Amino acid sequence: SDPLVVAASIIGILHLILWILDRL
Amino acid sequence: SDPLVVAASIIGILHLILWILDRL
Amino acid sequence: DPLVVAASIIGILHLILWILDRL
Amino acid sequence: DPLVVAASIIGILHLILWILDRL
Ligand SMILES: C[C@@H](N)[C@]12C[C@H]3C[C@H](C[C@H](C3)C1)C2
Ligand SMILES: [Cl-]
Repeated sequence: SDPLVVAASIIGILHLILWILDRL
Repeated sequence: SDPLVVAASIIGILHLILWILDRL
Repeated sequence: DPLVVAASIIGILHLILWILDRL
Repeated sequence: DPLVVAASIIGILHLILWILDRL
Protein backbone atom coordinates (compact mmCIF):
# COMPACT_ATOMS: atom_id res chain seq x y z
CA SER A 1 0.00 0.00 0.00
CA ASP A 2 3.06 2.21 0.01
CA PRO A 3 3.15 3.35 -3.63
CA LEU A 4 6.92 3.56 -3.31
CA VAL A 5 7.21 -0.07 -2.19
CA VAL A 6 4.77 -1.41 -4.79
CA ALA A 7 6.54 0.61 -7.50
CA ALA A 8 10.01 -0.54 -6.44
CA SER A 9 8.59 -4.09 -6.42
CA ILE A 10 7.41 -3.86 -10.04
CA ILE A 11 10.63 -2.07 -11.01
CA GLY A 12 12.78 -4.72 -9.30
CA ILE A 13 11.04 -7.42 -11.30
CA LEU A 14 11.58 -5.32 -14.45
CA HIS A 15 15.28 -4.88 -13.63
CA LEU A 16 15.97 -8.59 -13.19
CA ILE A 17 14.12 -9.46 -16.41
CA LEU A 18 16.29 -6.97 -18.32
CA TRP A 19 19.46 -8.35 -16.74
CA ILE A 20 18.59 -11.95 -17.72
CA LEU A 21 17.72 -10.95 -21.30
CA ASP A 22 21.04 -9.16 -21.71
CA ARG A 23 22.82 -12.15 -20.12
CA LEU A 24 21.14 -14.64 -22.50
CA SER B 1 6.94 3.44 7.37
CA ASP B 2 9.84 0.96 7.68
CA PRO B 3 12.86 3.14 6.77
CA LEU B 4 14.82 0.09 5.66
CA VAL B 5 12.09 -0.90 3.21
CA VAL B 6 11.49 2.70 2.12
CA ALA B 7 15.21 3.27 1.52
CA ALA B 8 15.68 0.02 -0.43
CA SER B 9 12.66 1.03 -2.53
CA ILE B 10 14.28 4.38 -3.36
CA ILE B 11 17.60 2.64 -3.94
CA GLY B 12 16.08 -0.03 -6.19
CA ILE B 13 14.53 2.66 -8.39
CA LEU B 14 17.86 4.53 -8.62
CA HIS B 15 19.62 1.26 -9.48
CA LEU B 16 17.33 0.62 -12.45
CA ILE B 17 17.80 4.21 -13.66
CA LEU B 18 21.57 3.70 -13.53
CA TRP B 19 21.28 0.34 -15.30
CA ILE B 20 19.15 1.71 -18.15
CA LEU B 21 21.49 4.68 -18.59
CA ASP B 22 24.43 2.32 -18.93
CA ARG B 23 22.33 0.32 -21.43
CA LEU B 24 21.17 3.37 -23.44
CA ASP C 1 1.44 -8.70 -0.18
CA PRO C 2 2.39 -11.34 -2.75
CA LEU C 3 3.87 -8.77 -5.19
CA VAL C 4 6.21 -7.39 -2.51
CA VAL C 5 7.06 -10.95 -1.43
CA ALA C 6 7.62 -11.91 -5.07
CA ALA C 7 9.87 -8.90 -5.70
CA SER C 8 11.74 -9.76 -2.51
CA ILE C 9 12.53 -13.29 -3.73
CA ILE C 10 13.45 -11.88 -7.15
CA GLY C 11 15.76 -9.21 -5.75
CA ILE C 12 17.60 -11.86 -3.71
CA LEU C 13 18.00 -13.97 -6.87
CA HIS C 14 19.23 -10.93 -8.82
CA LEU C 15 22.13 -10.16 -6.47
CA ILE C 16 23.14 -13.83 -6.36
CA LEU C 17 23.21 -13.91 -10.16
CA TRP C 18 25.10 -10.63 -10.44
CA ILE C 19 27.69 -11.77 -7.88
CA LEU C 20 28.23 -15.11 -9.62
CA ASP C 21 28.42 -13.20 -12.95
CA ARG C 22 31.39 -11.22 -11.60
CA LEU C 23 32.86 -14.23 -9.74
CA ASP D 1 8.22 -9.47 7.13
CA PRO D 2 11.73 -10.90 7.55
CA LEU D 3 11.77 -11.82 3.86
CA VAL D 4 11.10 -8.23 2.76
CA VAL D 5 13.64 -6.97 5.32
CA ALA D 6 16.28 -9.43 4.10
CA ALA D 7 15.63 -8.35 0.51
CA SER D 8 15.83 -4.67 1.50
CA ILE D 9 19.28 -5.26 3.02
CA ILE D 10 20.39 -7.16 -0.09
CA GLY D 11 19.09 -4.49 -2.46
CA ILE D 12 21.14 -1.82 -0.68
CA LEU D 13 24.24 -4.03 -0.79
CA HIS D 14 23.60 -4.74 -4.47
CA LEU D 15 23.78 -1.08 -5.49
CA ILE D 16 26.83 -0.52 -3.26
CA LEU D 17 28.57 -3.35 -5.09
CA TRP D 18 27.37 -2.20 -8.51
CA ILE D 19 28.74 1.33 -8.04
CA LEU D 20 32.08 0.08 -6.70
CA ASP D 21 32.37 -2.29 -9.65
CA ARG D 22 32.05 0.70 -12.01
CA LEU D 23 34.47 2.93 -10.07
C1 LIG E 1 14.26 -3.42 -5.68
C2 LIG E 1 14.25 -4.59 -4.70
N1 LIG E 1 15.55 -4.67 -4.02
C3 LIG E 1 13.15 -4.38 -3.67
C4 LIG E 1 12.38 -3.10 -3.99
C5 LIG E 1 11.27 -2.89 -2.96
C6 LIG E 1 11.89 -2.78 -1.57
C7 LIG E 1 12.66 -4.06 -1.24
C8 LIG E 1 11.70 -5.25 -1.27
C9 LIG E 1 11.08 -5.37 -2.66
C10 LIG E 1 10.31 -4.09 -2.99
C11 LIG E 1 12.19 -5.58 -3.70
C12 LIG E 1 13.77 -4.27 -2.27
CL1 LIG F 1 25.26 -5.20 -14.63
